[PDB]
Amino acid sequence: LRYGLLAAILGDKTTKKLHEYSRVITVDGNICSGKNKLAKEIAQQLGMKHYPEAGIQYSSTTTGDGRPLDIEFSGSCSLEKFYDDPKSNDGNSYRLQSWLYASRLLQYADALEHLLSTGQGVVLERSIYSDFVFLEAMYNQGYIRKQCVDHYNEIKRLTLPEYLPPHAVIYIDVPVPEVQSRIQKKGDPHEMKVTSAYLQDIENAYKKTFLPKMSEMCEVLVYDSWEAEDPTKVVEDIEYLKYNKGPWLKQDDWTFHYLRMLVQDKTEVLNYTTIPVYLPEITIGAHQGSRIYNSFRELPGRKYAPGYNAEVGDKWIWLK
Amino acid sequence: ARQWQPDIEWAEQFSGAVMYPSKETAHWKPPPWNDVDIL
Amino acid sequence: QWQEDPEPEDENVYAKNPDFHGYDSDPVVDVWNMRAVFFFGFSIVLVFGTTFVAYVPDYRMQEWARREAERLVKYREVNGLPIMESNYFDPSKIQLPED
Amino acid sequence: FYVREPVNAKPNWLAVGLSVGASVFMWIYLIQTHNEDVLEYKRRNG
Amino acid sequence: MLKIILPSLMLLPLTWLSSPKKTWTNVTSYSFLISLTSLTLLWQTDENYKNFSNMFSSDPLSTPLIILTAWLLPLMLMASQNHLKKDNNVLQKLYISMLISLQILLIMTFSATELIMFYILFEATLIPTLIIITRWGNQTERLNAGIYFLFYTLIGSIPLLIALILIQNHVGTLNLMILSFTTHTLDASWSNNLLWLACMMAFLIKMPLYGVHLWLPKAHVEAPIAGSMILAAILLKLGSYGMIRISIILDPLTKYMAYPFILLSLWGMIMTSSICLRQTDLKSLIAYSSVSHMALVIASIMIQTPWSFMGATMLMIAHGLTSSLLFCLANSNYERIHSRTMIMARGLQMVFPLMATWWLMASLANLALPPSINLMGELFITMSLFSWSNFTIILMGINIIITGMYSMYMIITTQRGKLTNHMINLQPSHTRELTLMALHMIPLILLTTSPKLITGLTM
Amino acid sequence: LLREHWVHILVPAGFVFGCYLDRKDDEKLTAFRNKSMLFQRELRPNEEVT
Amino acid sequence: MMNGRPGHEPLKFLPDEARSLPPPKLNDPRLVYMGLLGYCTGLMDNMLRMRPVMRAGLHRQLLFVTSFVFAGYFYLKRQNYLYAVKDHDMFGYIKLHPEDFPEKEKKTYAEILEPFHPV
Amino acid sequence: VKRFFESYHEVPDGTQCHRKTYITTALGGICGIIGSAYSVSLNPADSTLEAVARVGRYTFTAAAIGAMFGLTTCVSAQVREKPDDPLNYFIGGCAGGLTLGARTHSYGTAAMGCVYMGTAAALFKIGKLEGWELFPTPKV
Amino acid sequence: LEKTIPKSTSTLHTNMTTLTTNQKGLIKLYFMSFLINIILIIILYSINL
Amino acid sequence: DGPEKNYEKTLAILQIESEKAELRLKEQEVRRLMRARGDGPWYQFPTPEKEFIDHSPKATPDN
Amino acid sequence: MNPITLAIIYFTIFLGPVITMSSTNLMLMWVGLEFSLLAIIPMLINKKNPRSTEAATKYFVTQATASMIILLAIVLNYKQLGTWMFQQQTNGLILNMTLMALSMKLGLAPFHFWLPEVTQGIPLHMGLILLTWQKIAPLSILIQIYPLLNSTIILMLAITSIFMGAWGGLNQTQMRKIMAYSSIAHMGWMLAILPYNPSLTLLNLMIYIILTAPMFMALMLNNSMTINSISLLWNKTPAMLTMISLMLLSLGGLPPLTGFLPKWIIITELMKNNCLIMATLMAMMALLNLFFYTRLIYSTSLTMFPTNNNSKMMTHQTKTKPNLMFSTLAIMSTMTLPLAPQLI
Amino acid sequence: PFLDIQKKLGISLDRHFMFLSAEQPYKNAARCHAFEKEWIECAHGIGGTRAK
Ligand SMILES: CCCCCCCCCCCCCCCCCC(=O)OC[C@H](COP(=O)(O)OCCN)OC(=O)CCCCCCCCCCCCCCCCC
Ligand SMILES: CCCCCCCCCCCCCCCCCC(=O)OC[C@H](COP(=O)(O)OCCN)OC(=O)CCCCCCCCCCCCCCCCC
Ligand SMILES: CCCCCCCCCCCCCCCCCC(=O)OC[C@H](COP(=O)(O)OCCN)OC(=O)CCCCCCCCCCCCCCCCC
Ligand SMILES: Nc1ncnc2c1ncn2[C@@H]1O[C@H](COP(=O)(O)OP(=O)(O)OP(=O)(O)O)[C@@H](O)[C@H]1O
Repeated sequence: LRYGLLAAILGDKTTKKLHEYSRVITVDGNICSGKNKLAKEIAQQLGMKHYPEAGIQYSSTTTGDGRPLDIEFSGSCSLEKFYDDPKSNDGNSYRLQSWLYASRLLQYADALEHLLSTGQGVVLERSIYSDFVFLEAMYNQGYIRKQCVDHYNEIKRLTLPEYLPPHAVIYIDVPVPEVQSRIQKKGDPHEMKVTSAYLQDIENAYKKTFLPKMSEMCEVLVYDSWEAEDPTKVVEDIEYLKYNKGPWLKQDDWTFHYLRMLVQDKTEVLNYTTIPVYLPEITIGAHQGSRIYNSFRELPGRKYAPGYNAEVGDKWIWLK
Repeated sequence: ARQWQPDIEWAEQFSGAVMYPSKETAHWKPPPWNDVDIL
Repeated sequence: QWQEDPEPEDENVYAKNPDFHGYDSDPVVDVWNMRAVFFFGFSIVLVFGTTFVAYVPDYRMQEWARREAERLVKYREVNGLPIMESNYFDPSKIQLPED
Repeated sequence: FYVREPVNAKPNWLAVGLSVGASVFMWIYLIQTHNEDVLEYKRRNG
Repeated sequence: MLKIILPSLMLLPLTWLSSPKKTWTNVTSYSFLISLTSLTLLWQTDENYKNFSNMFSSDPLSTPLIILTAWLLPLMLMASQNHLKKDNNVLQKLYISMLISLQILLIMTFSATELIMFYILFEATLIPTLIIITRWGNQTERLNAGIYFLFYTLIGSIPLLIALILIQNHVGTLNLMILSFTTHTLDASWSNNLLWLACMMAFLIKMPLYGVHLWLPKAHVEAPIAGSMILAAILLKLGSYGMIRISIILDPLTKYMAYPFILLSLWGMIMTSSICLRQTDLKSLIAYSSVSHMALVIASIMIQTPWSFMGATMLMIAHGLTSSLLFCLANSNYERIHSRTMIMARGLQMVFPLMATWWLMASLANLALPPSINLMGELFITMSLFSWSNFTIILMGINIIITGMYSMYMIITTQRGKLTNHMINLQPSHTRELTLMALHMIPLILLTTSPKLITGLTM
Repeated sequence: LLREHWVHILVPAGFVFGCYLDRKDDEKLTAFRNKSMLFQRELRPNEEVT
Repeated sequence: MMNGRPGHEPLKFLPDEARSLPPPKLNDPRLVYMGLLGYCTGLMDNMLRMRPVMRAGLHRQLLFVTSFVFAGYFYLKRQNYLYAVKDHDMFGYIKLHPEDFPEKEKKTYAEILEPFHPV
Repeated sequence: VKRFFESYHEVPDGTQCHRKTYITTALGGICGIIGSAYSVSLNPADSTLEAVARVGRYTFTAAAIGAMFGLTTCVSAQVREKPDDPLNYFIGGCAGGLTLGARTHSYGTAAMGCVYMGTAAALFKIGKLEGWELFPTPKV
Repeated sequence: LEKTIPKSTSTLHTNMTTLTTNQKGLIKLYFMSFLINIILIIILYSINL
Repeated sequence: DGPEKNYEKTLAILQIESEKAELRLKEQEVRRLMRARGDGPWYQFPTPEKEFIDHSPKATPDN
Repeated sequence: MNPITLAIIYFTIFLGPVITMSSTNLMLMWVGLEFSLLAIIPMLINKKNPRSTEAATKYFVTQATASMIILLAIVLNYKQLGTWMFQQQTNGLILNMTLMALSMKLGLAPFHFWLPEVTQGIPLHMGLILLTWQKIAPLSILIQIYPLLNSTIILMLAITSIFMGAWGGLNQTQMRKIMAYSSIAHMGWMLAILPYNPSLTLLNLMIYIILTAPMFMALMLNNSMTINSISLLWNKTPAMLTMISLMLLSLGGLPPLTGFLPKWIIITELMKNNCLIMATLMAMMALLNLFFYTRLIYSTSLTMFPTNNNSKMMTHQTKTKPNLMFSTLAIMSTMTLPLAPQLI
Repeated sequence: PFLDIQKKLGISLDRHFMFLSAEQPYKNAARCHAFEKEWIECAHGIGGTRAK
C-alpha cells in the first residue's frame, strides 16, 4: 500500500535507515569541469547513488516509456539556440532557465524520496541552490530582464525552503581561459560561441553568493583541477567530514514523513512553478496549449493513466 | 479567423486583491501564493 | 510579445474532393451522410408526414359539425322552429336574484 | 513500457472479491427483505 | 408523449458511444425519425384535448410548437457541422448533447400541465444556450451577451415564481384547466395589479418588449447558428405560450393593465423596423426583425380575441421558420467571408444564382407576400386591433412599409448589385446548406396549403 | 461488426419503452371507464371498453 | 414538528407501525434513477482518475449501483411511512374537531350571479 | 415612546402635515445616526472634528430626505383630495431622491434615488392599505 | 436604454460592493460594529416590547 | 382508440387533482390550528420530565 | 503532528457537536462549543505563519466572547426559573442575547467580518471543516428553541447576511473569501426559515455541505486558491470542469439543480406565512451569487486563459487525489431534484 | 434535545439534576420543591402552548 500515516505507524519509518553515507552531496563547478567523472567516482567509493545533471528532457525520461519527447512537449527551449542567438525576441533564455529549475527541483525530489525510503545516499550535480548563477550571468550580460529575474526569485522563494539542503558541497574551481580551452577541445559548434564575460559572471556568482550562502548550513569543500582527478583525497575528506551546522539534526521521524509525502507527490512540488504570472516569455496561448495537450494525450502510453493503456500491453483494464 | 481567447490584458484583471477597484483607498496588493508573507 | 500559434489560412475543399457535399472530408462519409439526410427528411418525413396529416379525418370536428348543422337546420325549418335563439340556456331552470 | 512500475500494474483481487460479494449480498438481502415485507403486509391486511 | 421523450433521451448514448465518423449521420437520421413520430399529436378528431398523464398534455397550441421543436433539431445538427469541424470529437459530441437537451426540455415545457414544471424547464433552457453562446462564439462580447440574456431572464422570472406560489396557496393547485374551471374574477386592487405585472414581465422579456429588447441582438450577433436558430424560433415562443396560458386567471385586469404594453409594442415595432434600415450587421438586422414581429404577438395576446390568438400562433410558427432560414442564409456567407457586414459582399446571384432564390423567398415571406401564413397572421392581428381601435391601422401600415423596405434592402445589398470581384474564397454552394434552406421553405408551403393545423385554441 | 452497428437498438428500444410506459399510465386512470354521463354503454359486445 | 407526538420512538429508522404499508417495488422509477446516479458516479470517478470511461472498474460500478438501490429502498419506505403518518394525524384532527371543518354550502351556477366582462 | 411614529397613521394623509414631517425627519435622523456610527467605526477618519462632521453631514442629509418626503406627500394629498393614492408617496420619494442628489452633487444618484425611493414608498403605502405584514409571526 | 436599466444596476451594485468590502482587518473596528449591533438590538427589543 | 378513453382519463386526472387541492388547503388550516392551540399531535413542544422528580422523604417536612 | 495528537484533537472536534446535540443541559452544550474551539485552533495554526496566527487570534477572541454571552444567558435563565433549559417564560432579552451570540459563532452579518479573514489565512481542509462541521452545534441549539424566538431580528439578520454575502462575493477574487460569503448567504436563508420550519434549515444545511465539500476538494486538487490559478484547470485537470460548473450553478440556485429546491420550498413556507416581501428581496439578491459564480464558470470551463510552460511537466506527472466521495457528492448535489418530495 | 440518543439507550448523563425538584444528595430539600413539582406534574403531557 502507498506510503502514508499508516505505513509510518506500522514501521516504514526513516531513522531506522540513516547509516553514515546516508547523505546528499553536490559536485558543483563551472561548465567544463570534471563533475560527472568525480561524482561517479565518489558514488562508487562511498556506495551511494549518482543522479546525473538534469536537462530539458529529465521528466520525459523519468516518466512513461522513458523515451524523450518533442521539445514542444518538453520545454519549447533549446540550449543550442541559446548559445547561437541570445537576446532573441522569442524568450528561449528564460523559458529555458525556468524549465531547468523545474527539472532540477523534480530531480532533488526524486533523490530525496529515494534517500528517505532507502538509506542509500545520493550525489547530484548542480542543483536548485546553484541554478541561479546562469540566470545572474544572463541578467548582467543583457540576455534577460529584471522582470524574469524577479519571477525566478519568487518561484525560488515559494519552492526551495520546503526542502532540505545538501550535506556536502564540492566546488571544483577552474578559471575562464582554461574553460574556453576545454570547450574548444571538447568540440561543440554552439558552446564554442559562448563568452568569457558570461563564464566569469558564472564564476563570480558562485564565489560571491553560493559559497557564503551555503558554508553556513552545509560543509563546503573547494578544490581545483589537480586536487580533483586525485579523488581519494576528496573521498577521505568527506569520510572525515563533520556534519554539524545543518537542519538535518532538527529532523525527527514525523518531519521526515511530512517531507516524504511532499517529495512523493510530484504535483505539490510544481504547483508554485505553475503560478499564473503572465510573462510574455512563458505565457502560452490557449490555441497552442490546447493543440499541444491534445497531441500529448494522443501519444501512446499517455492517453489514459499508466495502468490503463492497452495499446502498450495493459490487460485486466476491466478489473483495475 | 477563429475563436477569440482571453489574453494577458483580459486575464490580469482577475489578478488584483479585489476586483472593481473604483476605490482610491484600495492601495492593496495581491497576497502571496503560499500565504507566507515577505519579511 | 507572447507565445501563440499564427492565424491559420483558408482551405478549399473542392481541390481534393470535387465531389464534395458539405458534411465530411472523407468522401464516402460525406456521401452517406447526404444520402441519409435526403432519404430520412425528404423521402420519408415530408412524404409520409404529408400523407398521414392529409388523411387525418375530421380534424377538430369541422366535418361532423357541418353534417350536424345541416341536420339541425332541416329539423327546425321543417318543424317551423327558428334556426337559432337569442338565449343559449332556457330561462326557466335559471333563478335570478331579486334585486 | 513504463519505467516507474506503478501500484495499478495489476488488479487488487481482494478489493474485487469484496466488491462482488458485497453486491451479491446486497441484492440477496434486498430481495429477501422485499418478499418478507410483502408477506407481512398481506398477513396484516388479509 | 413519452414515446417522444424517451428516444430523445436515448439520442445521448448514441451520440457518445457512436464512432467518430457516424455520430452525426446516426443522430441526424434518428432526429428526423423523432420529428416524424411527433405527428401523432395531430390526430385530433374531436374538440377534446389530449391527456396522457397527470404530468403531460397536448393542445392545438402546444402541438405545433412541439413539432417545430422536433423538426429544427436535425437542421441545427446540419448547420453546426461545417464549423466545429476541426474541433475535437469530444467537443462536437458535447455540442450535440447540448442541442438534444434543449430539444427535450422544450418539448417538456410545451407538453407540461403545471405552471411550476413549466417554470423549472423554461428556466433550465438557460444552461445549454449560455454554454453554446459562450463556448462556441467567435467574438469577445459573447460573455456579456450571456450575462445580459441570463440575468434579464432571471430578473423577470423570480416574481413569476412568487406569484405561482401565491396562487398555489390561494387555490390548491397550479394545474391548467382546473385553474380554468375554477377561475374567479378579481377585485381590481393594487396587489392584484402587481400580481399581473409579476406573471407577465417574465414572458414580456423572453419575447422582447421594445424597452427590454437589449439581449436578443447581442445573443444573435455573438452566438453560433444553431443558437441563433433556436433563440429566434422557440425561446421567443416560450413567453407567448406562457402568457396564453396564464392570462386566463388574470381577468378582468388585462382590460386596463395592458395599455402600456400595447403602446410599447405598436411603437417599438416602428422603432425597430426603422433600425432594420440603417443597421450594418445582417444578424442584428434580422434580430430587430424578430423584435418587430414579436411586438405584434404581444399586442395580440394583450387584447384577447380569437382572431388575435389565431394570428399570434400563425405568426409565431411562420416567423420561427423564416428567421431560422434567414440566419442560416447569412451563415452560409459568414462561413465564406468571416464578416457579418452586409455591404461588404455584394453582386451575388452571379456565382450563387440559386441561393439568391432562397434569399428572395425568405424575403417574400418576411414582407408578408400572399398566400402565406406570415400574412394570414398579420392580417388577423390587424383586424383585431382595428376592432379594438381603428387608429392602429396607421402604425400597422407604417410597419408594413418599413418591412417591405428593409427586406428588399437586405436582398439588394447582397444579391442584386455587381460583384466584389476581389473575393477568391467563394467556395460554391454546399448541398448541405441548400438542403437546409429547402427544409426550411417546403414546410412553409405545406402549412400555407393546410393552415388548419396552425390556427390554435379558438379555431 | 457489432462494435460499430449495435447502436441501432437504443432509439427504437426507447420508442417501445415509451409506448409501454404510456400503457402503464393508462392502465392507471382506469376509473370512469364507463361512468361518463356521455359514454355510458352496456358492455354487450365485450367486457372492457378502454 | 411531528417529532413530539404520542407513540414516538426516538432514533428509529422504521418502526413496526410502518410494516403495514405496501412496500415499494424494485422497478420503482426513483430506485431506477438512483441506479442511474450510481452508474454515473462510477463513470465520473473514472473520468476524473483519467481511466477509460465504461471500460474500467466494473466491480466498482456494480458496487455503486447496488449501494444506491439499497439505500433508496429503505429511505423510500421511511418517507412513505412519514407521509402516511401525516395524513393519519391530519384526518384524526379533522374528525375530532368537526367545529372547524364544516362542509361548504355549494350552490349551482344557476343561482350565483357572476359578473360579465366583455372582450 | 414609539407613539411618536404611530401618530403618523392615525389620520388620512393631508392632515397634521407639521408633525408628520417631524416624524419623517426623526426617522431620517435616526437612520443617518446609525449609518454614520457604522462608517465612523469602520473606515474611520483622522480628527474627531472631521468625524463629527461626517456624522452631521449624514444626519442632516437623511433628515432632509425624510422631511421633504413627508411634506411633499401631505402637500400632494392636500392639493388633491386623494389620501389613499400611492402616487403621492411616489412623488415624495422622487423629492427625497432629488434632495439626495442636491446634497451629493450627482444627477445620477438624483434620478436613481428618485425611482427607487418612489417605488419603495408607494409599495409601503400599498402594504399599509391592503394588509401586508412585515416581520409576521408564525402561523403555517 | 443601456444607461437606464443595466448600466445603472451595475453601477449601483459595484458601488455598494466597494462600500461593504472596503474593510481593513482591524478587530477594534469589527468589535465596535458588533457593539453598535448589540445596542441596536437591545433598543429594538426595549422599545417595541 | 376512440375519444371516450381520453375523455374518461381526463375525468380521472381532474378527480385526482381536485382531491389533492382539497387536501392541501385542509392541511394548511389544520397546521394553523395546531400551531395556535397545541391541541393535536403536531407542535407539541417539550416539557420537563416528571420521572426524575424525587418523591421520597426529604430530611425536613416542609418540602 | 503525530498520530496520538491527531487522534485526540480530531476526537475532540467530533465530540464537541455530538455533546451539544445529545445533551439536554445548556452547560453541556456550552462545553461542546468550547471543545470545538479548543480543538480547532491548533489545526488553523499548524503552518505557524503570521497570517495563520492572526486568524487563530481573531477566531479565538470572537468565539470566546460569544460563548461568554451564551453562558450569561444560561445563568440568567437559571436564576429566573431554577431549571437549566429555556422554557416559554424566559425574558426575551435572554434569548436575543443568545441569538446574537450564536450568530457571531456562525458568522452571520453584521457579525461576519471575521469569517473571510480567518478562512483566507487558513488552509483548505480547515475551511472545509470550519464551514461545514462547525455550523451544526450552534444551529442545533437554535433548532431546540425555535418556537420562542424573535422573527423580527431573525429576518433582519438573514436579509443582512444575504445582502452582504452577495456584495462581498461580487468583489473577492480569492476562492476562500468567496466560499465564506456563500456560507454567510446560505446561513442567512437557514435563519430566515428557522422559526417557521427547521426541517428546511437542516435540508439547506445538508445541501450546502454536499455542495461545499466537493468544491473544496476540487480546489485542494491543485491548491488553486485563486481565480487565475483555477483557470489553468483546463490544462491541469480538465475532467473536473463538467462538475465544477454544475456545482457552482447549483450553489447559485438554478432551477434544474438540487441547490434550487431549498430556496424554492423556503419561499413557499414564507409565502404561507405572509413573508412575501422578504422572500422577494432574498430571491432577487441571490442572483448576484449566481453572477459571481457564472464569472468563475467562465474563467474555468467556457474560455481558456493564458496558460504556462511548466504545466507541461505537470501534465507529464500522474495523480491519485480525487477519491470517490468527490463524484458521489457532486452527483448527489447536481442530479437529485426528481427526489425532492423525499428530501422534504 | 436534538438527538435523543440518551433516551434511545435509556440512560441519564445530564437529565437528572436539571431542576430543583430533582434528587439531592442526602435528601436535602430545595426551596421551591413543591411548587416546581406541581408545575411540572401539571404541565406533563400537554407540553408548551397549553401549559403556558
Ligand atoms: C404543424 C406543425 C408545424 C411545424 C412545421 C414543421 C413541419 C415538419 C414536418 C413535415 C411536414 C408535415 C406535414 C405538413 C402539413 C402537410 C399538410 C397536408 O398534408 O396537405 C393537406 C392537403 C389537403 O388538406 P385537407 O386538410 O386534408 O383538406 C381540407 C383542405 N385543406 O393536401 C395537400 O395539399 C398536399 C399536396 C401538397 C401540394 C403542394 C403544392 C404547392 C402549391 C403552391 C402553393 C404556394 C403557396 C405559398 C407561396 C408563398 C410562400 C412564400
Ligand atoms: C433593474 C430593475 C430592478 C432590479 C432590482 C429589483 C428590486 C426588487 C424590488 C424591491 C422589492 C419590492 C417588492 C416587494 C413585494 C411586496 C409584496 C407584493 O407586492 O405582493 C403582493 C401580491 C399578492 O397580494 P394579494 O394576493 O392580493 O394579498 C396579499 C398577499 N397574500 O403579490 C405580488 O404582486 C408579487 C409582487 C412581487 C414583486 C414584483 C416586483 C415588481 C413587478 C414588476 C417589475 C418586475 C421586474 C423586476 C423588478 C423591477 C423593480 C420593481
Ligand atoms: C435532459 C434534461 C436536461 C436537463 C438540463 C441539462 C443541463 C445542461 C447540461 C450541462 C452539462 C455540461 C455543463 C458543463 C460544461 C462542461 C464544459 C466542458 O467540459 O467542455 C470543455 C472541455 C474541453 O476540453 P479541451 O481542452 O478544450 O479539449 C478536449 C479535451 N477534453 O471539456 C473537457 O475537457 C471535459 C473533460 C474531458 C474528459 C474526457 C471526455 C469524456 C467526456 C467528458 C464530458 C462529459 C459531458 C457529458 C455531457 C452530457 C450532457 C447532458
Ligand atoms: N541553468 C543553465 N543555464 C544555461 N546553461 C546550462 C544550465 N545548466 C547547464 N547548462 C549547460 O550545460 C552544459 C553542461 O556541460 P558539462 O561540461 O557540464 O558536461 P558534463 O557531462 O557535466 O561533463 P563534466 O561533468 O565533465 O562537466 C554547459 O555547456 C552549460 O552551459
